[PDB]
Amino acid sequence: ATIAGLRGTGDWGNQERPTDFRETILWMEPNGQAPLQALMSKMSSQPTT
Amino acid sequence: DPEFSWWEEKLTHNRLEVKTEAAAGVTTLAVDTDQAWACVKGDILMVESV
Amino acid sequence: DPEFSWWEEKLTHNRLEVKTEAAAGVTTLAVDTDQAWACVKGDILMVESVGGLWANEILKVVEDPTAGNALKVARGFAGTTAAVIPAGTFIIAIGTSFAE
Amino acid sequence: GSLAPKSATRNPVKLNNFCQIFKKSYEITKTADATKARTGSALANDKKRRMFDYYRDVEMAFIYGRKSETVGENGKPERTTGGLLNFITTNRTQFGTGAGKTELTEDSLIDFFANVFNYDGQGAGNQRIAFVGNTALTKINKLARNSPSTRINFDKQVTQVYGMNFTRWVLPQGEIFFKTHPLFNVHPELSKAMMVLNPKGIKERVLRATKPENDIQQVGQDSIKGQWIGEFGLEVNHEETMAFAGGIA
Amino acid sequence: KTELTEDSLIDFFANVFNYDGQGAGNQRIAFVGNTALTKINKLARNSPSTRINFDKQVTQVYGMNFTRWVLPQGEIFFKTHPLFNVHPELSKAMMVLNPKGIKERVLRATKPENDIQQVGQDSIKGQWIGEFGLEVNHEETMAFAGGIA
Amino acid sequence: RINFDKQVTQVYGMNFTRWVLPQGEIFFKTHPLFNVHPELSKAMMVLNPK
Repeated sequence: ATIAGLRGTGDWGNQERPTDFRETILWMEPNGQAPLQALMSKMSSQPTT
Repeated sequence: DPEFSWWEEKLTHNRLEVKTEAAAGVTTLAVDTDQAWACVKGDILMVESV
Repeated sequence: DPEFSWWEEKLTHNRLEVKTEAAAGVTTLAVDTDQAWACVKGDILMVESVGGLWANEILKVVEDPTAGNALKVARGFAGTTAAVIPAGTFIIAIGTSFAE
Repeated sequence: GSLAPKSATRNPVKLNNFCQIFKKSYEITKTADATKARTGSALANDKKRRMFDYYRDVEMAFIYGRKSETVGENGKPERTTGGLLNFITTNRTQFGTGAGKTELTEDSLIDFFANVFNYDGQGAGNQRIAFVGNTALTKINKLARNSPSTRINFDKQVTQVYGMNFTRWVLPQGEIFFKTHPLFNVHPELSKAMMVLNPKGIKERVLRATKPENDIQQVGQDSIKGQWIGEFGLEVNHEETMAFAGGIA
Repeated sequence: KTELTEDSLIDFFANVFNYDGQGAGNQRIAFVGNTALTKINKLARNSPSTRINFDKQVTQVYGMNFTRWVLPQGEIFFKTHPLFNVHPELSKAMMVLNPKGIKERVLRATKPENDIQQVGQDSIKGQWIGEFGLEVNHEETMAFAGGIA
Repeated sequence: RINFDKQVTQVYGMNFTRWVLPQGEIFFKTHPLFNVHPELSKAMMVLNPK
């Protein structure tokens, strides 16, 4: 309501003004020539009893 | 808005840094703050070397 | 006519040179002749150094110059650290800032 | 036959930047507007110069700006945006001779480039674009040419052409492309700068686009005045994929 | 520690070809970090007899990127491990392997499991569970190195 | 380097008129009035015809 002088972006009350958000998460992932489970990929598999 | 923001997260190793020297027979380790929350019962850890 | 003339002009940076030693906290600087006429209130200036990586002090002009070799600035602008400006240091303009 | 383990979790990190206001104006008396000059219309000539200055200032601000917020002389907030150098903190080095400066060799340059390829991030790939001055590009070409294992081969006679100009550097991790920045070439010290980056990680956030504004002279004054005004800022995503270099290359 | 030169690298590589093993052959697979691969390329390029030949002008491309090393007894193929790249100290490590000599023994495969929360508890819980093992046949046909840098 | 396969044959020397540098290139031509003068022969003027 009453604020000394003209209104600015710092003049709203609590929580009246939200800022701008990018509503997601940017993921950083390891980079390489081989797959992530590189040693797992090369092997063959045999069952055990 | 005159202010904008964004979030980022990184998938990487789980590392902890010791803070005080520990003898060979002490079972409690001091680490940097909030790092101990990452581990739970049953985890296997190994000492790093150059 | 036996005589002929033509005109040329170039567009470049707005670069200034300090002439006197300026300690930190001194808000008035001395430049070369007529070099202060090219800056007005609201200009952002940076202290130069060799190569790139200009992470140096930033100045702001806070008052329109009245002489061609004097400038009134605010030191440590934008959270930088005020530091001693040597005798022959150059200064370059990197933009403009204004309040709402 | 044990039970299930306990759980644990973590949270992301947050980043910020501000918007900045840019203004540039021009003024001329009404008498001078009517006068005829050999060079041409004085009003039209001035606007060209002021546009050049405005664009140059915007570019410099997005390269070397620093983030801050304060209270202006009228009690209202004053904000400045931060450039690439502000966001690039992991990968930045100063080449040269002296304390705190790394000596520039081929191996040092190779080591400098290797760090930007550790994390894939998003859309980064394995290529980068670098902006350099003429001095830096010449130094890089000389480094390639003066290498002990590099030769230039003629058949039976020197003929046709001689010299050097290459713009592509190949590394085991990735690849770099070079272009020259016109604003870097003019300045002596700025010609020794190199800016490697991936375009997918940088965007321009604009609150008010650039706009002309007219008739701002004092009321009752015999003159013409104009202006350009805009408010906008910079966003950089994955700084680990970018680097900034100083010194002769 | 052993000082690293081209001759030291060749001597390290040569020791895995003395025995034929389980039909291993004359080829091996190497998993490295970025730092080790860069050092290997630098060692190859700095040899006194190596030459890079432009015709009349240094004009198009410069640099180095190769992944095969030939020995009088065999050859090695390189490939960078994503996990080694991230860690500062793991990036200077090398693994020489014979893929036909390493197998994974599985008792129970990985399976999602749901509804692990306590009865009458107002939450959701899930987990992953498995049981695996590793078998390596001829350990003298393989090698491990660290701190190549 | 100037290369011969197994033996020098059929030609030798040097004649080229283009210099290439990262910024641009230079083309060389000989001025007849410069050639016939001793001191003027060691002169080079690079110019933009337009």
